[PDB]
Amino acid sequence: SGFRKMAFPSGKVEGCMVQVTCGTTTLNGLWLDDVVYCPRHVICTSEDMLNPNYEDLLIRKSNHNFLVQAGNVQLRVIGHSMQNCVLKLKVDTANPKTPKYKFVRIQPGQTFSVLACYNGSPSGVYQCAMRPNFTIKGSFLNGSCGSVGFNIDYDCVSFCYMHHMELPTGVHAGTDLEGNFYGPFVDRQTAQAAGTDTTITVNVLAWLYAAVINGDRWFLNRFTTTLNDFNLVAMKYNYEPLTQDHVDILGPLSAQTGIAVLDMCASLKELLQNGMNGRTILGSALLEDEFTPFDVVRQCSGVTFQ
Amino acid sequence: SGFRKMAFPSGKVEGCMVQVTCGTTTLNGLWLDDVVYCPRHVICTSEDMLNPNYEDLLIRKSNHNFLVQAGNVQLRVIGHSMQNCVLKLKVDTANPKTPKYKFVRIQPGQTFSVLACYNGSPSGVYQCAMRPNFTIKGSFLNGSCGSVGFNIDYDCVSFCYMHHMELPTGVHAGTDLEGNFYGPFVDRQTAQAAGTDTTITVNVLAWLYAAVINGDRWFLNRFTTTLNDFNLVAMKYNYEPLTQDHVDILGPLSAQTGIAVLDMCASLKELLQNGMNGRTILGSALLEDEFTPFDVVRQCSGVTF
Ligand SMILES: [Cl-]
Ligand code: NA
Repeated sequence: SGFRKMAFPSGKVEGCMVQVTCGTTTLNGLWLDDVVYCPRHVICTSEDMLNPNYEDLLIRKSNHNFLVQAGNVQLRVIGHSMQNCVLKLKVDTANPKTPKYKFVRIQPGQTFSVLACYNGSPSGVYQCAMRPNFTIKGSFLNGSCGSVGFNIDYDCVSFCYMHHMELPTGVHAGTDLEGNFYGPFVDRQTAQAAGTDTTITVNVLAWLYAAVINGDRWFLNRFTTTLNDFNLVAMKYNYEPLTQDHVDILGPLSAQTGIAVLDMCASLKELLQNGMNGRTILGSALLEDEFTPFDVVRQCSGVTFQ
Repeated sequence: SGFRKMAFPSGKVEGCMVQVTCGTTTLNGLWLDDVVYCPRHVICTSEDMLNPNYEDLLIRKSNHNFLVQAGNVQLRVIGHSMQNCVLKLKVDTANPKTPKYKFVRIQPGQTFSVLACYNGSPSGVYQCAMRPNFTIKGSFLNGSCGSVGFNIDYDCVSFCYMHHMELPTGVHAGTDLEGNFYGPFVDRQTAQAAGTDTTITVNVLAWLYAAVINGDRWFLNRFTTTLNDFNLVAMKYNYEPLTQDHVDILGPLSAQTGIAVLDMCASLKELLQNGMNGRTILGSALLEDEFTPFDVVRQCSGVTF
């Protein structure tokens, strides 16, 4: 029993974190096999921030202009290249702590663990979600660039996010490990702003199913809804549309609890209309949207508390 | 910027988790130096659990009755003894991944990271607080016993919790690593229950400071109060008393933000008496009490390990 924002154990990623310095700029890199990945903006200087020409900045660098430090050991850079917004530094040593890993680009609504690091050293681990507006609501200070997000289903680390910058509203933007930004953002200090965010409806429904699994039914009702009527209502509360794909993926939780997906949709409709009337759900007075259906199955019992 | 419920990096502890099996029971153990620590109830049958004599149950076990597995390697047990509610299995090999560590007993209101494990394999990490009623609001399924809680300071892991049981309300009870329970709980199947809990006032104040640091200021006001007056309000709302030591500990946050502690207490008083009026603080509609002052300073300043 219980239900917490649960991250993956971070050790497999901790063993890959290094410090990368170019000029006066230091940030974090990810050392996998004989390659260190980091944000390409490590090669910018103060004037370069608004309209950097990264190709022109990079051609002026030699391998020895990049200082890579793994704990107390300096790694020797023997090649470099840029892929989209990431720099790849080839080093002369394969990381002996490289886990089984892959790179995955995620979709809005997906969650992942973040290992926030400074100067190549881990500070802490927490769970995030890719928001519908392609930002994440992280906790990042100056020097956290190059920190990564990941999942570890089944002993293989899937790296899905590298941190690049903070937007004016205090939320965060970054890339996949191929260097492609999530959302419309660019690694320039020109004015950029997150779009209006919305609530991840499929995740709220998953969390309501988690609440039922853990023993609470107070928010259910005798009603149902069509999918289209549900979406017409939910969008009036700035909820994302629920698709048939979302209905399908909720099937297993629906089967475990005996509550049809569209019947849970009717419960959510009523919660948006009424509030909680001084109650909580899984320790929250708000509707939580950063647990996916997969996360709920990962964390909750397979036996409903009836 | 941003403020998240953040756990310590768990790598130093992951390398210490093993699987312990005795009879039909499998749970988790902590392998440090040449000793594996786990809950003593591993030796019980369900019949024994009704009313166990652990002294007598342990004399009848041999070393080979304990099957200890570190990944895919069996560790050979060469001795066994009990310390309070923890079993100590001496093994023939010192864990080469043993970090610098200490065993510490924490106080209610203090927070720590839990590494939830099953079959000796780390599964997840989250942050908890020792509640005033000496339970923790964990997330644990069958097989999680022996999972541990810890804090880190630079390179030293301070182990403070080992998981033993779930109570009927779905909260959790366990021991320090010397086998002393937190709270009035016992490792037997008898009627047990969480007591009425209270809210950790000093932590709520810390989180209000975190909110101010992150730009959430709507709850600030021109008023102040006294410790005596505020504590009469705390008692009414089932909040823990605020002591002068708590005020002293929050001093750094008061200086940084320009809001004295008793000034923030006036804000908390108003929130208790009036609610949030539909607003939120750091994305919460409840007053969060599982961040300590240290946690706020650490996260807002970027300390590493
Ligand atoms: Cl995805
Ligand atoms: Na005030």
